[PDB]
Amino acid sequence: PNNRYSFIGGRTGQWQVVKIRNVLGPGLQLVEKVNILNGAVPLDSAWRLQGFASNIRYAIRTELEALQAVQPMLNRAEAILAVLIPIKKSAQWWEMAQDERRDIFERESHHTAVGLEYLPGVARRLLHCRDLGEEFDFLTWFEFAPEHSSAFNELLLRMRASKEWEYVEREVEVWLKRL
Amino acid sequence: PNNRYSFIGGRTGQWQVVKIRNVLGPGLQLVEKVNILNGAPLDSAWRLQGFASNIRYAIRTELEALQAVQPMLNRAEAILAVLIPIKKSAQWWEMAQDERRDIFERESHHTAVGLEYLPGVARRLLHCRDLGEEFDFLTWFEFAPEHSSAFNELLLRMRASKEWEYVEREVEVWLKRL
Ligand code: HEM
Ligand code: HEM
Ligand SMILES: [Cl-]
Repeated sequence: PNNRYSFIGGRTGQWQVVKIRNVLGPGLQLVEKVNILNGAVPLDSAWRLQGFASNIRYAIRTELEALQAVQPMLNRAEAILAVLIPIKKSAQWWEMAQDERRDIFERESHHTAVGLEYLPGVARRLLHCRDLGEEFDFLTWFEFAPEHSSAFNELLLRMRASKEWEYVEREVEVWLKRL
Repeated sequence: PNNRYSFIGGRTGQWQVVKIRNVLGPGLQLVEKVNILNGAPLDSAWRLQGFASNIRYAIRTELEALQAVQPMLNRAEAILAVLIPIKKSAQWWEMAQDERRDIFERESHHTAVGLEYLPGVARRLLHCRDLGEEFDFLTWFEFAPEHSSAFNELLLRMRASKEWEYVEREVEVWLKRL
């Protein structure tokens, strides 16, 4: 539907693949371009990822207000670089209660506080796909100007050192350049 | 996916429709039976679908209390079932996580009230807003005939809660197991 998005790796698309880092677990086959389509769905395509936009799961009102105060819009003119990061979390994560996951997410890991410092440099989108039976749980999307490449790379090193990332069992970085 | 379930109202299925009460908003056309399929035909009036998902509000202490009393599905005695599709308003979904949790339990005592009716009533929760469905949730309950009066009481207590001020559409589909 309107909230469903598909990412198709192949020879066509609006984004050129700069590199793919297989951070953790099985990776994705290297391709020339990524085609992004609004909806569900590839002759010379190597892989296909899909997720949906959904409601807030963890952020509290005060956190949303801070985010909504500075987060930039998508498709900025200077935002020619983008990074697609599919992520999967362990079964131990999904069996835990809501309060247990909230505490790890922000209290122990400060996911929102840490990321909020890298705005408005980085725009972001979050898509869910575990409920669709996909091989990943989330598709995360970030786009920024080349100036913030080092800053974004620093954020990744920090996030991957948090308690939350002890439950990440698969992760891939797909670096993209807008055409 | 095997977490997906479809409910097909028509002339075939494992459950006979006893009654359909259109509580709030547009209802569902009355049919003869409901067929349940684990996954995603002619002579079918409507199809509803949803998926099982992770916990969204319950805290550990509440999960422990539920797991200590909640019964399993498919009890021999539980020949009655009720399918209640629900849709919540757009104002509900725009709220933050803490705002919705506070309405759900602090103000409405959803879990505390519901616990008073276990182990008599077995339950299942399916999500479908994210699939673009006309409802947000498909809730399933099954129980022996002795608990039908208690279940109607539960419904009235729930619909008087703060949480239900955000329900925009609700239908009751009473079923008997064939
Ligand atoms: C750069 C600024 C960032 C900000 C402001 C930010 C903020 C947030 C917020 C508020 C949520 C919670 C959404 C909700 O409540 O439903 C979230 C979820 C998430 N973020 Fe970020 N984040 C950032 C960067 C990142 C990065 C760099 C990654 C991965 C490399 C990432 C991966 C995730 C994942 C996987 C989730 C979902 C976790 C779950 O639901 O279990 N985020 N982010
Ligand atoms: C009979 C005993 C009941 C118990 C033990 C119970 C318990 C619960 C619990 C713990 C949740 C939270 C699940 C989560 O955190 O993801 C929940 C969600 C829900 N329940 Fe119940 N409940 C009962 C009866 C009912 C009834 C009678 C209805 C409707 C007529 C109902 C409708 C719902 C809905 C719609 C949700 C999802 C709410 C949302 O996510 O916004 N429940 N229930
Ligand atoms: Cl689908």
